Amino acid sequence: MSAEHVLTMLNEHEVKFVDLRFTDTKGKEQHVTIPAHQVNAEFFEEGKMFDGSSIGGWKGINESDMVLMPDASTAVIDPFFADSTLIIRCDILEPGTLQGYDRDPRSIAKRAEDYLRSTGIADTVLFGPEPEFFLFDDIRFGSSISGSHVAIDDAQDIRSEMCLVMEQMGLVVEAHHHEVATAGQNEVATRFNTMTKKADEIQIYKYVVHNVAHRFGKTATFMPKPMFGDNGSGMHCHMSLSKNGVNLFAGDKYAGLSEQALYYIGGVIKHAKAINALANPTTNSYKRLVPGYEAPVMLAYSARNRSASIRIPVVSSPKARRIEVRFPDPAANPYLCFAALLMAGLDGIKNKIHPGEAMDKNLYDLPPEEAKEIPQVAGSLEEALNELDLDREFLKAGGVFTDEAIDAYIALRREEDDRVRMTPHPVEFELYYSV
Amino acid sequence: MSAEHVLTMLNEHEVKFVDLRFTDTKGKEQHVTIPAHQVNAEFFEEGKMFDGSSIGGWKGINESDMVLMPDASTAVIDPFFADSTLIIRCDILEPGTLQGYDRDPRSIAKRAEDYLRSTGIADTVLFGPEPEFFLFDDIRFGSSISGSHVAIDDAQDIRSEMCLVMEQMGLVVEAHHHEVATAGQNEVATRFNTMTKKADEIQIYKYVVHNVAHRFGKTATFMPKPMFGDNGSGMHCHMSLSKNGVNLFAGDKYAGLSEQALYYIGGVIKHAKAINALANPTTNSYKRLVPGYEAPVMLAYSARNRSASIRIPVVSSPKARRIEVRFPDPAANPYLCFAALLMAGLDGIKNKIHPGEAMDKNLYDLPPEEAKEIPQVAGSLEEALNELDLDREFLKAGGVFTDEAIDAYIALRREEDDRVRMTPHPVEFELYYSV
Amino acid sequence: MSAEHVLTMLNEHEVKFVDLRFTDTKGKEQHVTIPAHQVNAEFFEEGKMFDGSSIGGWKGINESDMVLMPDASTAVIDPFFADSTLIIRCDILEPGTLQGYDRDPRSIAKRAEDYLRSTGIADTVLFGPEPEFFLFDDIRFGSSISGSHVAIDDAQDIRSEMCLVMEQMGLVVEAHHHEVATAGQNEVATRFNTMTKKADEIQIYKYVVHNVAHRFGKTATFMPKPMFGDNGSGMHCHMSLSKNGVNLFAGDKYAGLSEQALYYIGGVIKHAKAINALANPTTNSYKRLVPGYEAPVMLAYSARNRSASIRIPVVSSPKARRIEVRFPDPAANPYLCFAALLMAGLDGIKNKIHPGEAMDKNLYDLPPEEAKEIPQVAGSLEEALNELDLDREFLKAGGVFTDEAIDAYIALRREEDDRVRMTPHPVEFELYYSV
Amino acid sequence: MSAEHVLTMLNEHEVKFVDLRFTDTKGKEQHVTIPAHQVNAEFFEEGKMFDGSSIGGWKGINESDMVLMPDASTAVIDPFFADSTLIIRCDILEPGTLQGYDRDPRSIAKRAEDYLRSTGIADTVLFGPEPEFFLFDDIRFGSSISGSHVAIDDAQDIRSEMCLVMEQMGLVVEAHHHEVATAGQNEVATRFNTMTKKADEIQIYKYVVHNVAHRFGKTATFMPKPMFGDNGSGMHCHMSLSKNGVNLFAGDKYAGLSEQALYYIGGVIKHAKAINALANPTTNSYKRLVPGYEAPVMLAYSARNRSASIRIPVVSSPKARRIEVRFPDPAANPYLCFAALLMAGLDGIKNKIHPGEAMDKNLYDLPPEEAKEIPQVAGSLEEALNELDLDREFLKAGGVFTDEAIDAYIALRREEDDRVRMTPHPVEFELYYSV
Ligand code: NI
Ligand code: NI
Ligand code: NI
Ligand code: NI
Ligand code: NI
Ligand code: NI
Repeated sequence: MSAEHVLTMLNEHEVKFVDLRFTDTKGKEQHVTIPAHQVNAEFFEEGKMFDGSSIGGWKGINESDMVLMPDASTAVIDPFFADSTLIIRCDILEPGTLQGYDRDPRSIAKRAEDYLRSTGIADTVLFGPEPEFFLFDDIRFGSSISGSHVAIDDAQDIRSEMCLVMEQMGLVVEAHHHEVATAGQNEVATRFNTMTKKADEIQIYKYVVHNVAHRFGKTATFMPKPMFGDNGSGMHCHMSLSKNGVNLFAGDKYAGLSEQALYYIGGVIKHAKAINALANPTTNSYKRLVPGYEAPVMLAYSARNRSASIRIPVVSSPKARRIEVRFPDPAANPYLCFAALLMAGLDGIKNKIHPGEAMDKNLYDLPPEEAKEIPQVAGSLEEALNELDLDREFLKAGGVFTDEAIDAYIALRREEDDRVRMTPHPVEFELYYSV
Repeated sequence: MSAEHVLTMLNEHEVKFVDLRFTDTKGKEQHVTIPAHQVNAEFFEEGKMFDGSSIGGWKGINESDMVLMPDASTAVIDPFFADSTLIIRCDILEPGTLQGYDRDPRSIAKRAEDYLRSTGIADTVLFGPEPEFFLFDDIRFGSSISGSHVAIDDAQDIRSEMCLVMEQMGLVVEAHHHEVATAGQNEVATRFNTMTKKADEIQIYKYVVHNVAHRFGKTATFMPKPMFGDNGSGMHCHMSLSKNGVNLFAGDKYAGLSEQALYYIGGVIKHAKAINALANPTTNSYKRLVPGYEAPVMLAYSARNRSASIRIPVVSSPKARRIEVRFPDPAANPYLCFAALLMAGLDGIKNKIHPGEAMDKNLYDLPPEEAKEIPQVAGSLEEALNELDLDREFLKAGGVFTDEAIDAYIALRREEDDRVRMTPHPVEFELYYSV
Repeated sequence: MSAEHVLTMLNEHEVKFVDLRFTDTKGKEQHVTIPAHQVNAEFFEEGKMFDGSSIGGWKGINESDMVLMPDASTAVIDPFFADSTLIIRCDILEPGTLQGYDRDPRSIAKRAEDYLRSTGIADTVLFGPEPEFFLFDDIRFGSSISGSHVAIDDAQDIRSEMCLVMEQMGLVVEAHHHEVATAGQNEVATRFNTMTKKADEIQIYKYVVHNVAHRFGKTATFMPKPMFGDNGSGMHCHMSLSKNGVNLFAGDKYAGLSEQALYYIGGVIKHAKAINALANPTTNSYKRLVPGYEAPVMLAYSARNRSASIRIPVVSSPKARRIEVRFPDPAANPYLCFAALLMAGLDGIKNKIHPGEAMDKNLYDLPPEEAKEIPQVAGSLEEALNELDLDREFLKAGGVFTDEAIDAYIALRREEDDRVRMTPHPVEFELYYSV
Repeated sequence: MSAEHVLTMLNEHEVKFVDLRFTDTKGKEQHVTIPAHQVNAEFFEEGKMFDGSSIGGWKGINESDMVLMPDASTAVIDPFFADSTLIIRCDILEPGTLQGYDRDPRSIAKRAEDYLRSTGIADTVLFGPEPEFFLFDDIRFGSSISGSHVAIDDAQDIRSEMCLVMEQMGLVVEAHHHEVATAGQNEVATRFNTMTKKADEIQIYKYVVHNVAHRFGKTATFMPKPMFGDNGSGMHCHMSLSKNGVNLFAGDKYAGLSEQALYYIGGVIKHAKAINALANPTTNSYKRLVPGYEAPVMLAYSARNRSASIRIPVVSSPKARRIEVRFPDPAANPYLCFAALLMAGLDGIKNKIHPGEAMDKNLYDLPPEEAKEIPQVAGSLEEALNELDLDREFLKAGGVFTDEAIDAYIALRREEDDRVRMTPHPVEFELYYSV
């Protein structure tokens, strides 16, 4: 899809505004709105000058402005704006060299895919994530200097009309798994795409979910553990690799899974805590990664066991042979999370890392001399951030991740880890006020 | 009715979503909604992969996913959904063998009917149940750690428009017995069908009742005893057996009832407590099965007496000669309840079990040496569950009920029996607080 | 599809009338309209008494009334009637024995399919015909005692809205081949079905075409040669045979065509003039079966040559391997034409009749010693009728065609052949008035 | 633009039909309409099987069916069809090799552009044509065996709404030159594109013009000389060549025109009669190519003279430096005409053919020894066809034009040349009836 069709869309729909959208390192979606008459054919080869004071690494204290370069293939009319608006996802570029910014998640995902095609291991990667959310009727939260409080108060029309709006915005939905045990938790299934296209689709997914919940007087949250004792929100990711139109993950070994797939799983397992720094970036994210029942915390693979973090779905077709990693949560930044998973898999393929043996029939039942032995995902955000700081190397292959970008990301996550670490919590008043 | 007509219905009505519905062992109705463009001709020969974490036996800790195979003959447009939806009832199948799941109520009902046709006793069975419900204006209930509470606050338009919606959804209604003594209690009469078709119709019946009551700002409940001292909600079941188009229950013996019918009643009477485990599955269900006036608790048959649990209606036609069992309540799972009743009757026919003699003129008036002698239905849910655990055999004939399915059902009922058993109740505060 | 769903359709659509439709031996579609309140559940097991004075064999001078037994699976709402009408196709049955009438085309097609399944050669037969029609702006014709005259005066909306109405009436359309050379001639392609279902679909096809052309102020005709020198209207028929879900026409011989398929072609070739009596039943039909260019008159098969009457389409799938016979015209009676083709093929399979050799590169170019040798289709309606009278045998196998039915059909065709034979024609005034 | 966006367009606009359009060798636009539900993702990688009995070379008497492969980037909603239709231009491919048909104009244009990029002379070619048409109020014509006749009877709303509909269909209009001298003649100016895109735009241009004229009760014709003595309809073509984003036609020689441009003009001049066979394909086309005033018949170039066929527009920008050839008429087939012009220019560039000297100040004033010397365009269709038959070579470079394709084109043009040659014309009755 080119720019000429975008101008044709502008004239066709009588678009008044164009909303240029990009993503922080935090994963939040930033936008600049320009009038539709400011969009010309030349606008797609210079972009728009932008002031980079966005939170995170973009708050670099030496530098000048950045460039918003739109991707014309991502244009879609916004369903929620009263004045007809055309949404375009943009990359952040350095104004001089006109190259992708080092601290841009979308540019990093594009670099990861380019490095994939460069190494010759595969031609493309297919990602299907399963982001789950919570729908609440109401919620009030706050934390002043004299205390804290939170209070959450828990239809088919909302779910169906979410699916309708998602299909308006170019997503191909194919199910909707409302859950009656742990009521409130929903998940819409969508079709697989490549890495950066699927990350853009996740951003659209969250936008639609939030706004449709708003219009029905509800509140949706992609927060990994919004509520005590009830099951948390996860985002399982199915990965496949394709070269010239055939799976590299289809083979003859365990559960019909190929040798390259086994090294992919080995690479994911080895770096899973550095990955956890990016796939599980919040402190809330580790209140659902606690050892127990149905918790994706054991770093091993099994088609049968459902305590293993890496699952191998059984499909009656060799053309659909993928691996599902289950520890990521929907609070991740899709670009950074997906790039981290891809680079871990590529480092596993490159170094012939063997995962080991399938943990078919060994759940959290605490085997006498195996519960401690099996690798686990990070236990807290500090541990994941420290392991990322130590294990930068697999992210730097091919120049996808800069040391400066990783440093800025880690500092930005730490300034929230510390705010959580130093406030006193009401459960500690319940337990330790008298003590 | 085939799949081609279902695709034609999709195109005709401009259906946007398809709602695939199945039933727990608890009897609750579960659903998965898929977009209408995901429904193709091939969809009716592979089904839809489903994650079986539903409550009950389906929470089996070894196993992988199940298959939702729709029954195209059960397709009906949903009247209550804003976005046009097509409801299809589905069976749960094991993905490999592609056979009916052992813990699936609908598959069990189908197996029971198949065993009926296999034994050669009859060709088909006709079930007509009479589920009664309560309409309330409002209700608030709850039970915290510091107490409990319940409060229930008690037109023709609602009843008539229920009947209209039921006839929209393929049900053939033929009466509506609002009751002025014990106000609030309603019942819609519908036409007889075979076992599994009638169970599907009961599920539609409950769905329509609940949602129509919702839209008028009321609350309907199929709970056997929602309110003290007032008469409880029952579900009387008329059974008939037909072979090549003639009743096997029509004859020349008592009240024009045939010998095969008498053995059917004998088999129902013998196993009536194992049946009670399935037809009366709640602890509330035994607050209406208390000995007294108009309580269907005496295990005997009579055309005249109305304290006998098994009634023989008098009909001026040999083509309508049935037996009515009156102890079941609308909280039963229609598939399991109907399969249990059919298998008890078939075991009575197979073993030539004679019921005995009609209790024509012997009510609850406590005869000097007969009140204790006459068999009674179970007195509590624990007694019924224990008798089911001991009397599995009649359910296992022909492989309809698996030991594993019965075990899972009993455990699932016990986890609620125990929750009821260990909470203190406000009437015990009224009676025993000072004591 | 059963009768209960038909009654549900009556109540759902608020149907006022039910139109029971059947087909003459001439192929014309007869109907009886009854009020919708005359349609009850019992109506589908006694039919409707009918006075059989219809033209053709049904005008039997001894006999009493016949029975219209509806096929509930053929119910469809009529798009053209102002008062909502439900169309149901009916069979004609003998009132006493309640068996299919011997002179009923639909009953004959059902008998042919039953004989197919009986012989064990195959399980089902798939027919796809390609009926072509002419759309004219106006036409006036007539023939009095003092002369004769005819005058024919030749958009996308009509074609598209024909396809829309055909898909309303249960047909699956998949193309529309308007033709610019020989303007006026159209053809809608539809999906393959079994014999009698496809014949019912051809009747619906003609009904829709005629009425949609009426509403746009046009005139459509399925007449094999309505206009001089311009190409005539044909109805090519693709046949396939399936047993347990696999083609019997897929193999390894010429053009990937199986041995059973070769005997099918041999049987069609041997009896092609007796077939022509039924597939080409009009005298007009032999003004397009004249030897020349693109005329399907040579009784031979070839994947490449297009002067052969039997074509073998090349398809990049073994699951679609069929034979196309091209001599039939849309004036045929679909039931009788299809039954004749099926029985010729079955007699070829039964007697191991070998077709011979493919005529790949031999068109009408008149080879020195082959133009006379190759078998041809009948040259006139009298020749075809005489060959049918002599070659009854292949039609009588399994009792599908009665001698009495064939005799009545031949007499009914002859009374029109003779009317054409004895009137003087204006071209004979042009040629012979002075002579 | 890809296929996925086309399916999204199908769902978005609620498209009912898809109209697949291709072009004869005569230039006429053929179409096949399929229902929108027949269009799936796989439809864009197999196409649609088509019966190639179209007039011209496609009427090849040996061959089987062809394949319609749609170009998803050419999808546009049809403004004139009542039932929402999506137009897609298709290529004709050989079913086996799945390569472009040799007798397909669009495939030939694609081959010409591919050969352009292959030779390395330039990277792309920009064509801007100026097709002129006549708007008439009414017209009646005919030619029977007893005579002939023609009668033509000659607003801003029509022109403006033509421009509106053209911009609906993706064309970028930028003027509308209604002409008051020679009333009736119109021309819409549009923006330059590459060869095959501009040819598709010419087909859309003609479609819009014809249908908009229809709806206002007018008749538009792109016929080079519809009316006596009044100026004829032409189609001037501006050519430019670009390599890596810069004109090769911009330089320092005559009128700021580069050396490569001069060889391009030389090549066009040398082969201009073989070109005339394709750019001026009708016999009417040579009633406007008669020597005289403002007739583009002198084969020479000049920025000032307007009797030269090749003009060099003066533009105040080196980025817009093109050559305009003025002899082509709108009855040409855009693909074949443009491919012929491009190949003549490429043969001129390849062979260093020098055009000669500019004919700045030498009009048709008949110089004493120059009127005969200067090369002229063909004087009749027979002369142009003969010169094409003799001068095939420049068209065959790179395999763009097959000998078989050229032969079929020439035969197809001759069968119309001969029909014109052998009928007697009313002006010959005016001149020679008494003589
Ligand atoms: Ni998952
Ligand atoms: Ni229906
Ligand atoms: Ni009752
Ligand atoms: Ni054909
Ligand atoms: Ni678009
Ligand atoms: Ni010009």
